Amino acid sequence: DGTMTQEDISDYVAANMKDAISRTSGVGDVQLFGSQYAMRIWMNPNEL
Amino acid sequence: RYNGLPSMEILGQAAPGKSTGEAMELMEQLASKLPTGVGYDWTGMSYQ
Repeated sequence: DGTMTQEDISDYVAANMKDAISRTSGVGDVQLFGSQYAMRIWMNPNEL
Repeated sequence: RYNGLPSMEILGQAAPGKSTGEAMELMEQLASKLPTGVGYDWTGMSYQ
């Protein structure tokens, strides 16, 4: 439905799904194709 | 917290004459009536 972007999907998979899958029976390692959201403080050297 | 997600453990007994299986069946049905984002799972003696 194109409401969530690529970064939004990657975040939801990391937050909710990744941890649950990594503890599932027989799963060795879980490699996320993307990254979980963090609070990004994009600094500006002019305004500093 | 249960399986790395916020949880709330509820204990209960099957009423006299009624088996554990059919008792759990109702709790599952009642759990499906609950608001959005609220799931469930069985632990300890119920898991076995």
